[PDB]
Amino acid sequence: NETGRVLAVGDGIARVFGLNNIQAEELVEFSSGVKGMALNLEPGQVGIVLFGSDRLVKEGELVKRTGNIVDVPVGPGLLGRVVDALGNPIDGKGPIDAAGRSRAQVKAPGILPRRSVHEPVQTGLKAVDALVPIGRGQRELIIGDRQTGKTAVALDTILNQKRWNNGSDESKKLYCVYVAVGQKRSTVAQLVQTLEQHDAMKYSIIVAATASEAAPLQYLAPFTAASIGEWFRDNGKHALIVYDDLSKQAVAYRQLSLLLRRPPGREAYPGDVFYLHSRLLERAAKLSEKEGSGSLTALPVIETQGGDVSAYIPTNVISITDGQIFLEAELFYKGIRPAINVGLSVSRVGSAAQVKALKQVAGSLKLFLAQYREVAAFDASTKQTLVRGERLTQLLKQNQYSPLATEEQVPLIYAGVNGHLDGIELSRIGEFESSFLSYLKSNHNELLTEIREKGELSKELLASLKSATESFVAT
Amino acid sequence: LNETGRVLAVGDGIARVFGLNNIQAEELVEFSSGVKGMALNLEPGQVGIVLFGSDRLVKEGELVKRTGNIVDVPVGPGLLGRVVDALGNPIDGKGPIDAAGRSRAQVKAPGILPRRSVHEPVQTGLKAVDALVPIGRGQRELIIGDRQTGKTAVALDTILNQKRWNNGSDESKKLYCVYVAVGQKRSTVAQLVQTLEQHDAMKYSIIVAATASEAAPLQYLAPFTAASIGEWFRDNGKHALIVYDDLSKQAVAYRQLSLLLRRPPGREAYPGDVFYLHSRLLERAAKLSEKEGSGSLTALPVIETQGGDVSAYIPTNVISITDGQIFLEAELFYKGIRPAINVGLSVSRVGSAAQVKALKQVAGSLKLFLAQYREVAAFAQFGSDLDASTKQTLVRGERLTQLLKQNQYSPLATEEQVPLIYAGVNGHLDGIELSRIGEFESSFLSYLKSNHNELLTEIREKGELSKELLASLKSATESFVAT
Amino acid sequence: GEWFRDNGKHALIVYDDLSKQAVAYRQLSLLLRRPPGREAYPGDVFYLHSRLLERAAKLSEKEGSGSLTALPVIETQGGDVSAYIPTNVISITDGQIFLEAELFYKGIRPAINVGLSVSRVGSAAQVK
Amino acid sequence: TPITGKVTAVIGAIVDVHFEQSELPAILNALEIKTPQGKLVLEVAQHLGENTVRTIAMDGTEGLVRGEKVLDTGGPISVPVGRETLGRIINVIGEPIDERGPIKSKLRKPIHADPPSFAEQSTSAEILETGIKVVDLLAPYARGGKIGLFGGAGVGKTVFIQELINNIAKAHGGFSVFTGVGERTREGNDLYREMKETGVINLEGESKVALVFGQMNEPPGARARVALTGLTIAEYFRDEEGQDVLLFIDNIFRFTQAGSEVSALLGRIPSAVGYQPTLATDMGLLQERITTTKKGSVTSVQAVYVPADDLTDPAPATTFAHLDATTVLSRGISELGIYPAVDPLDSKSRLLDAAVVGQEHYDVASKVQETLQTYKSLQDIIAILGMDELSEQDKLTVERARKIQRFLSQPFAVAEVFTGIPGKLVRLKDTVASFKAVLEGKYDNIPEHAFYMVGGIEDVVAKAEKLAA
Amino acid sequence: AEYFRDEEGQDVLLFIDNIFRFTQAGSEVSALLGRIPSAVGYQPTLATDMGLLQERITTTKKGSVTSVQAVYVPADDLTDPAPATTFAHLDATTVLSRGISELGIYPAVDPLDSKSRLLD
Amino acid sequence: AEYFRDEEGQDVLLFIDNIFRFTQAGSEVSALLGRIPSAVGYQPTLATDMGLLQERITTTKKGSVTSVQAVYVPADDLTDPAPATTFAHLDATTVLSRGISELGIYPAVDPLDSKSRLLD
Amino acid sequence: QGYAAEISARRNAMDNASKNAGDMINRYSILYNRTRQAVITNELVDIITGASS
Ligand SMILES: Nc1ncnc2c1ncn2[C@@H]1O[C@H](COP(=O)(O)OP(=O)(O)OP(=O)(O)O)[C@@H](O)[C@H]1O
Ligand SMILES: Nc1ncnc2c1ncn2[C@@H]1O[C@H](COP(=O)(O)OP(=O)(O)OP(=O)(O)O)[C@@H](O)[C@H]1O
Ligand SMILES: Nc1ncnc2c1ncn2[C@@H]1O[C@H](COP(=O)(O)OP(=O)(O)OP(=O)(O)O)[C@@H](O)[C@H]1O
Ligand SMILES: [Mg+2]
Ligand SMILES: [Mg+2]
Ligand SMILES: [Mg+2]
Repeated sequence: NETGRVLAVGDGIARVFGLNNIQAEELVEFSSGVKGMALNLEPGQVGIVLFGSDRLVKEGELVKRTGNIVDVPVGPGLLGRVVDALGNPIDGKGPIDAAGRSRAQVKAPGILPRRSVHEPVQTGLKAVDALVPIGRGQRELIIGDRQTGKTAVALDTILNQKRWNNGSDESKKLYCVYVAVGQKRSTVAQLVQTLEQHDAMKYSIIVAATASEAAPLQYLAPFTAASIGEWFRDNGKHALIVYDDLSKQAVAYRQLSLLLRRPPGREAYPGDVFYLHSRLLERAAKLSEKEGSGSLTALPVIETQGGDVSAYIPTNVISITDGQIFLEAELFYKGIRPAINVGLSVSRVGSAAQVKALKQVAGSLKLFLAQYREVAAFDASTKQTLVRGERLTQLLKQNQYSPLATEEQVPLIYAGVNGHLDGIELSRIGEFESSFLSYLKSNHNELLTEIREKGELSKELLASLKSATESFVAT
Repeated sequence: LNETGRVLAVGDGIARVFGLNNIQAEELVEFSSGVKGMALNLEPGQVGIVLFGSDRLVKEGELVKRTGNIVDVPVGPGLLGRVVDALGNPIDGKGPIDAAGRSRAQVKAPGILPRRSVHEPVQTGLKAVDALVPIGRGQRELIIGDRQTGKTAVALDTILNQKRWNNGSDESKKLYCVYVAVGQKRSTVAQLVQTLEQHDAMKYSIIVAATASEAAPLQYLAPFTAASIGEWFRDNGKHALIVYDDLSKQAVAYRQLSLLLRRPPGREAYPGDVFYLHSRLLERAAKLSEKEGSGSLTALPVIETQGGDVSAYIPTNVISITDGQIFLEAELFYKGIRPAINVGLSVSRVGSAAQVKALKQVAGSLKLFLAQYREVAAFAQFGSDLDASTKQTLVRGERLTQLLKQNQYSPLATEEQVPLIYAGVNGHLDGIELSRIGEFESSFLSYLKSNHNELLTEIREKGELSKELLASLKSATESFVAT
Repeated sequence: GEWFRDNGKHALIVYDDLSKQAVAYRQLSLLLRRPPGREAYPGDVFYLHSRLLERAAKLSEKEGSGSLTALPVIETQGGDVSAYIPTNVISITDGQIFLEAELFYKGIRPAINVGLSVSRVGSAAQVK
Repeated sequence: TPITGKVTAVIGAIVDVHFEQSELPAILNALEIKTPQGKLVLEVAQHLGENTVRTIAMDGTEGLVRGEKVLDTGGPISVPVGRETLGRIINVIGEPIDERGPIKSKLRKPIHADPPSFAEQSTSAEILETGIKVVDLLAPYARGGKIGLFGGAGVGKTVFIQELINNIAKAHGGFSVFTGVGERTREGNDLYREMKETGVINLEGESKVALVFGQMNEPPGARARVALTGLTIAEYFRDEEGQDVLLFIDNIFRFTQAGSEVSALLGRIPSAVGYQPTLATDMGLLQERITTTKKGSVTSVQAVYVPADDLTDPAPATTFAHLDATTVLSRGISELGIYPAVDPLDSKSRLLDAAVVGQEHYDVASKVQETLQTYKSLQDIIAILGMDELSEQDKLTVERARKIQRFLSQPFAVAEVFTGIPGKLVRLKDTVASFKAVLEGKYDNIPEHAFYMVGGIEDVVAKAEKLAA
Repeated sequence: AEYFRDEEGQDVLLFIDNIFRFTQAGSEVSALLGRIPSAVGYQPTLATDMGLLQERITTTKKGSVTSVQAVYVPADDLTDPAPATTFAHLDATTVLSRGISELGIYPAVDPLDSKSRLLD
Repeated sequence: AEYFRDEEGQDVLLFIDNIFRFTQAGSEVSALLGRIPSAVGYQPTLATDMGLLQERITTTKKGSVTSVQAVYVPADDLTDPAPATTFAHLDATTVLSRGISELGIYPAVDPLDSKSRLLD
Repeated sequence: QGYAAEISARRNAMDNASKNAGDMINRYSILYNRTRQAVITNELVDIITGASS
């Protein structure tokens, strides 16, 4: 009664007779040690999706029931090691420790428990920090094309937390989870090497449902990673999760659905796809002090084709997130990196959670840069307006793996906005920036402590920084 | 066993029923819970029955009983001024329907021999259609176009224009009207009936209102029953104009029925017999022989199209079936050409034979002038100092297209259109600044109505021009052009 | 043709026109209710054309000198070289003689487009 | 006793139930399955035969086991109605989620009802002033009418509806209903947060709006019926209370989208591009309910998401027919920085007719559209060959159209953080005067820059003066 | 027509309007019989049925049949399978263009579009 | 190639000409198996087929198998699922051109259209 | 002087015109390719749906 016998298997799908007591989506385990999810019940049979490869099962095999719905181990025991879906350790460092186990598919928190975002996800990228701030608990899409630096935007953000996760208290901490879907395993290896060369691996988790895994593992992995992050959320510690990238998740779900012979929808994607992403991404939130206090924050990645943000999957995902960053390929190969297309890049809540000093100095810089774009497409003052824009577009650039603390961003943005850089040679700007911070580190440093600790410039410090910027310009 | 059945399955307004060994195809049946339905699938072991109502009160194991009589509708003059559902039941609440008789929905269209060719007009009062795209009695003319481009307004103007003759005693010139709203929202029907009543057209209009709240089959039947209504006029020896708004909304309902019936899908997931369907509907338009009273039924099907692409299955079928097309475009609607008719694409196969004869000579080469204008309209943007001849064509063509502007719900008798087209063709308005053209059109008629009444009166009464009448109109236009 | 090829004669074959052959193959496939494919051709039409076309050959003197040469003929709707069946054939063939409606109208007869037509192998065999 | 069945099949949101006795649940009846996570509610959708019924489940169907007992409620899904629903957040199947205690009222009503009889239909031409320049100018709204906002992902629909709320609802005197359907959960929470801060809701006191929500995280079964739940709330105010109802539904596309999600599992042959066979009539049974009867007004605003920005898609194509006015938002305008991104050509309205809006207003709007269409016709030549070649009057028309286009922009209060510019409302007569004056050619001497985002011509001249300084 | 050809030996001039709707009716019947739709919905048998109809029209030793056929061309696309199939079966083709009639030229034969194998 | 890598130890180059027709063969196989075609006709298993083929060629203890893969591009468009799927894995790309050879540059590598993710 | 200036200005202006013409050629090539894939998928799904019952 408890255990069924296989009737058919193929394409990663199986049908099993028996299993009369199985819960929907319960984990079966086959005679060969592969595991599957009971996806499609019917009278007299259970249709099952294999997480492992199709070769691992035969007709006539006898199938066990796990007794639990799809679930993952959770807690800090996972911290600092690589895991495949279903919580399998693959770092070769030994078994996973766990605080508990949680279903992969818990419902996202309802309307009442949530709180509007009011804390910043410290980027480390100047353009992201000033123009499209990201608040803890917000969902911000990163969208782009091949080799246009989509991974870098998230990787700099993950590294930047180094300065706080080592801090004295849990208040500012931000734990990190990175999810690779359908990627080259070599890419995951090298990325883990990058995160271990830096200190980041001491506080981050990697989920690595790479290209060789059968479709259901790629389909399931994001939910499992989210279920890991939700433990941190619900225990009152902030968590950031990244997905490179959800388009390959959509492709995996398309393959899995079509092999189930469900109707192909628009653009050959199954009509259910909207649900797939949404019930994932809604699980990021910030919970009000009434039920703990913490956030799960999400950075999904989408690989466009030819910049077509209007394609089905891009628009579908954009309908769910609270913002978007569109990395223009033309700007990347123009040499303007990280190539944020400021016109289309949007943060729907971050302006209410940006660290106050940076907003204070930025002073509507977003519309100013959109105006610079409008000018650059082609009166003497209209021509002059382009010069400071050129300075700013030179200054926003940043190299990989080298974040700036807010105390460093604020002086530079201030100098750019006030125009004190307009007189400087455009080509020397990269020399200026690295130099100006050095000057701040040597002489004005107390001002750097004030800007960093207080969170706002006082009027006295506004005038003081004007004087300091003009002095360094005089140098 | 044979005269009754039991419901095997129910869903989406379609039921699979056991028994009914004597049932005729398309026969109407009754469910004991009070719902009525129509048989469309016959298989060795079951009958597929689509429902004329909600299935919320049908259940497995319901008894189903035959009725023998196929779908039919009441017909007669009492339907005038009333709004009726797809099966002819009153819905306006004004009272019962004074039916003269009944007729089955599906009916053979008139054969080859009883017919005679079109030789009488249906004066729309829509200046551009009468001048350029004639519509005759017994003709079937498609109105096809994009989302919200005045497709309904064109037909409504055509309907309203008949008030002139319908109020007289000229029985032979009358034209009753039937408007079939299908897939429209119900408040749209309410607004349309109010609009007709405000203009007193309701006296001679019949309205079928199978709006989108109705279960799908009622939309399917809604045109055919309307046709059976109109034919009662035709067979009785009178003239009726049937408008379908719109047959694509109906094709969607038939697609739903066919897919739920599990008939094999065709192109674009439509059933394979769509062309047969619209043929059975539209071939009933005809003008009968003098043997049978020379009455007629005239059809104006309406087809909405997405992005203007006629390549879709339903628009292509209906374009094939009909005698002519009126193409409406958003481009023309926005840049100021209202009713926004694309002249180039709007062929009509009856053509000059349909127009009231006076307008034939007056319009004359109007088609040639507009068609030549369209050729150079794009070239004009080159900025070249084009020759005086092409410049003459370019200066007039736009100024003449301007004369085909018209206000909504304001149809003009041909008595009025003849002076306008005459002036536009003979170029007597060539020197007028463009913005004043709309003034001129307004003022010119008034002038003729004030000072030349005996000429307009002849343009009606004679229905034809002569050298002397043309010369007199020339005198009036030459005088008027100098203010 | 292969009887002449293998027996050491020299043979040429002309296929007017393989597009209709593919159409007949799809008719059989669809009436057999086999899986359809792109452009409603059966998924393995590429195999249909390759199985035939690869029979063109020149045998070695050790095998017995002989040759079969092939001239596939295709009808190109609107000049769309990228159409499915022409695409497969071009992927299989060694080169194209490419006629054009435009050039035939212009009176260039036999109307070969010199720019699009190429002969990869034949340049080694044109008369010395 | 109540009548019991057993589950036999579970697939996603669909469950098949077998009844041993010949007693059978009517279609659309509500079935309850007891589970430790709280009762699961299912809706009967089909009869398959041999006493088997196919139903849609409204929570996650995980944890269900074949053979589980299923209990018939003896009627369709129902929700509480009446004034007591005001100031509350209501789940699709009637339970509150605002954690302010059980809602109790004299009456519930079922989810499903026939739309209003034709004999009770009502019409009126009372133009409704929104305070939005482009809307009031080119596509006015109507009291008691149905209006729809169409747009691709992220073009401004929700911000637009919130601006409409801030302009309209403040002291409407009637009662309002807001229905969230597949929208962001953040959107619902933020709406509730802002409303408690502006007096529309009062935990202590009285309130003017009822909130019904099923957001994008919920399974498709609930996303389908949640719209009908909000509609059932609205209808009671219409027909029993007799007060004009402000109905807001966002996002309504998710309705038919939800249907598609179930369509495959119910076993329908899919329609074109994967939509339901029942698309038309399944839309209708919802949409027809919303019209205003002789008994009382329902003024309704519907948010229409467009997948892939493709208006030829069956969903919006079927949706346009059911509305009296439609404002179309397009991505191209947003990319050019113009907000609130209303397409001034495709936006259309029943009321734009000389008889109801005023002759001067109608003439001004016609000429404005003519100018914009001229620019949109020239833009290809302008792009390729260049603006220099334009004919003198055509060049003037282009320079005028560009001013008008950028003049149709407007900063809403709800976008105050986005733009950094205070939100501003405009009187309608002011809008007519402004665009008339611009088409008289008064202001071609003004730099185009001045027209961008100010509420009215006087503000344009003031900004020009400030710019010149 | 074939009775007059074979038995009477008389030459016959045969007119058909419209063969495109023959193909369309073939599509309808094939779909209704439940065969799988071919490219853009036309019946799989399109080539074989069109051939079966057209080859009967051929001339034999005992008397000729000369035939004039009209095709409706959907959306003016001569490359659509229904009209395109017929090019394999015609000695001469005469493309009419409404654009020529717009220029006031009748019967509006597109002079560059027509083809005739006997122009030799 | 793998046996040379793991059991011998030396590095290896595996030349695959042409990967597009591996994709084509995969599509034919999946169509024949009755797996309903996916976008623009390619088979559902395109992604995991390419993964199973290319995931194996990587560095290990003994050495590595590097692979030059010739890429045909349908319709010369880099967004089509076949080349788009392939490019998800490629490390670097070399572009040859007839024009470069004609200019007298041998071997005729384009120095700018060639791109390498290892230029780091 | 005016003749020479006109000729030079014409040369420059139409070189720029060719620039923008090429830009549109690129964008329309991309849009054509997208429509190609979309059309192929849309047409194929009709065959699949017909065959799948
Ligand atoms: N800040 C930067 N400045 C300059 N170059 C950068 C920067 N960040 C990344 N790059 C370039 O991009 C490479 C990494 O690209 P990345 O992996 O982020 O792109 P991607 O869009 O995620 O690609 P894929 O689709 O392959 O995952 C770096 O090796 C370097 O070549
Ligand atoms: N002659 C005209 N002059 C000005 N405006 C007009 C004219 N005719 C119609 N309109 C306006 O154009 C629109 C036409 O609406 P109508 O309902 O006729 O459209 P339709 O194309 O039939 O749409 P649908 O497919 O939604 O039924 C309305 O705004 C109407 O006011
Ligand atoms: N008038 C406006 N002024 C300023 N910003 C605007 C305006 N309209 C839209 N936006 C910007 O565009 C986005 C609008 O957000 P909103 O939630 O309204 O989007 P939406 O179109 O409803 O999205 P979705 O398709 O996901 O439902 C935000 O970035 C907002 O800043
Ligand atoms: Mg990446
Ligand atoms: Mg209409
Ligand atoms: Mg929204």
